[PDB]
Amino acid sequence: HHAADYVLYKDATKPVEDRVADLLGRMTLAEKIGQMTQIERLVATPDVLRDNFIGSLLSGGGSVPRKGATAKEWQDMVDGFQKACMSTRLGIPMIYGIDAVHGQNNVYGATIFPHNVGLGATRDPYLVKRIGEATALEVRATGIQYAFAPCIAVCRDPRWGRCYESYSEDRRIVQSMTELIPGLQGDVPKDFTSGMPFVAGKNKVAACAKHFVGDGGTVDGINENNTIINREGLMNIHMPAYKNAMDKGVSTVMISYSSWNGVKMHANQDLVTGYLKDTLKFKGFVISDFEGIDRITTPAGSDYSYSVKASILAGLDMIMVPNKYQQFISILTGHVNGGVIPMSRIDDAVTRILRVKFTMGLFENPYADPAMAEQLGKQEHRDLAREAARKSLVLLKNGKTSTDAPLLPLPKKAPKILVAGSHADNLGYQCGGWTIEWQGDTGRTTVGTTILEAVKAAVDPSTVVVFAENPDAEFVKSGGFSYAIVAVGEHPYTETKGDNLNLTIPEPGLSTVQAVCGGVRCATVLISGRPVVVQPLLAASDALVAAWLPGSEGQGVTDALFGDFGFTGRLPRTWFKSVDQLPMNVGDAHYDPLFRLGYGLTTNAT
Ligand SMILES: CO[C@@H]1O[C@H](CS[C@@H]2O[C@H](CO)[C@@H](O)[C@H](O)[C@H]2O)[C@@H](O)[C@H](O)[C@H]1O
Repeated sequence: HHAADYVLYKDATKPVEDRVADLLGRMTLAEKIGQMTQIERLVATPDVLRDNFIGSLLSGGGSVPRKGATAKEWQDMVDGFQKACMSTRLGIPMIYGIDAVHGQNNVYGATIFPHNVGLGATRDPYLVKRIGEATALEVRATGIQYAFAPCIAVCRDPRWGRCYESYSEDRRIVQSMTELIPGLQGDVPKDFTSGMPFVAGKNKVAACAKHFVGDGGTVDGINENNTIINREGLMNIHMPAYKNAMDKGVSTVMISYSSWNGVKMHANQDLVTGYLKDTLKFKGFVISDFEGIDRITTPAGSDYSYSVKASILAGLDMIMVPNKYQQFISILTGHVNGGVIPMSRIDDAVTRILRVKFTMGLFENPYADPAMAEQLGKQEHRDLAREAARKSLVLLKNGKTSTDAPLLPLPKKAPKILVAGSHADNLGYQCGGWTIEWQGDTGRTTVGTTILEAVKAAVDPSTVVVFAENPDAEFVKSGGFSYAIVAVGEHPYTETKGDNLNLTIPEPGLSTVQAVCGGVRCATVLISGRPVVVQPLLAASDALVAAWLPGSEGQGVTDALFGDFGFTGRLPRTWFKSVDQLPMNVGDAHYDPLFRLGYGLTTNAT
């Protein structure tokens, strides 16, 4: 189609399938294997990217150009890597991925949305689609084109350190919240074929349904462990939302560290190829988890040759190496040169990678848009996060007896009020894991509004607000307080660090609640990734709210405390009476909850 030096795959007007086929047919084996290779920015240089024809880069959790980097800094980093990739013989742009799982959460100044369990509590799939839209904008503000989200794990045991990354123990809720996908990627066209990848263009990102499959079903909630369940249960609980994701054009699927009945997912041809590819008709690319192939073996990494063989034959398309690229590339090249892995399997992997890249517009817009930088932390997106935080809150108690005056909503005008607790003025604690650092952090780690700041911003000018982190009982009783707001709960955690068999909050937390509530009427705000042992906290408190991990916009919490909006959240998980009950999910035969799934008290706006 005209010009003497015309190359079909570089023609934007051509159908994606024709561009993929035209490009594939030109590639060397080294070029093909390079597309299948994703490396950490920590090991990337221009020469590495060029010499090894690398297909993708990622930032893992906390992998940043520097602490406090601006949006432009991120764009410059990503474009530097892109220029190197575009300088190869074939000029195939890399795709850059990141965990933007509650906003663009590694980035300083990014809006931090509530974690998934609180989103589950909202029962509001359109809110979650809007959050996807806003997240895509803030990811593209940093030049990144690919988010490792949503986690559609169905967490069946809150002892799991990733339970907060699951919208619910009820697959139907998880299914509903697959609306994240068209928020991130754009809505699919009317004609769309389920399982095809889709991204609308340069203001959207590729998504990733993760972690396939049964990551939420592991024995005793042990992260990365074995999900012991028959096929019927895997298909009825852990699988459904993947089909919703196909329907919505999810571009990629990331495989789980976990096993299913003792078979590593990263080596499970029947499920990756037989089921996802051949039965759900997924036509995007399948990515490993981080050193996922290494972990096929015990010890991990003890037979990398086998790891490469087993994962690639199972049907994985792109390997998140992410550091030992030369070992990966060499081993895979050897397996193809030896006939162990057929060229058909390489060609399938590369077709799928390229299909996503061309579909998303990455050949047409391989570089960042400077005008998008101001999307980062944009006030409209904070307003959305504040809405989401407020909707996520579940009111568990609002009065010690049935005849007490309800404590919430609180008056904004009172002579003096107390705000207390470890979690009242700690932004990192309110955001939880996957915020700035992999495992989250403590203190003022980003731009946001703590619960204390929110209270000060809400109350009448005549209202004196006193903060005490851990006041003793005498301080409370002598203070002349009208009421207290006391916030306590879990410290930030992620993945195996958060696996927890006792589910009791750290001290001082209960002791602070008891000291405060013993002296003045109190509303307790519980910050957690999951249900935790809560009867002691309830017994002390006039009112108690499960605020989950609400993110950067602490005014969402005060919007409900002070009655600007009513409480509407409902539990998206069972609240257990004791951890000896676990696992215990809605619908089980022996179901004896403290609070059932769907529980939540309400208030009316004042
Ligand atoms: C301890 O090493 C750290 O692990 C984290 C999480 S592992 C894995 O990482 C993927 C890519 O970031 C996620 O999409 C996935 O959900 C995770 O299970 C990794 O992020 C750090 O880069 C690594 O240092």
